[PDB]
Amino acid sequence: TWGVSSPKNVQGLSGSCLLIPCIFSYPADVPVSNGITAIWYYDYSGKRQVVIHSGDPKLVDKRFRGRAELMGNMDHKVCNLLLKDLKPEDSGTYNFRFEISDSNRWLDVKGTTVTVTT
Repeated sequence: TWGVSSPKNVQGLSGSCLLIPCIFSYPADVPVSNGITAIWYYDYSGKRQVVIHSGDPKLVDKRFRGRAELMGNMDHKVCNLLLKDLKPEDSGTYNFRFEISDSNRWLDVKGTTVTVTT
């Protein structure tokens, strides 16, 4: 079935790095050929900057370029997000989204709340 699962909360020591575990699933009858596009958003209902973008990393917002990384493997439906050099300002909500076909795309409504302390 369709869905994205990741912890409701994750802590992180400023300056260091944190890992947001994440997995996703979609129907088994959905065809796959051009792969699955992986995307991580930050503050979707606000600034909504692109944190990670498998299809075009050039699309990642300037603030996140170089400080994010997708540790997950798409063929295993793993979307583990790695945040390096954490910053207090990076505190907020991260929502994962993946794509396959024009209508077979999906953005997780839940999201993960990252808190970065000092």
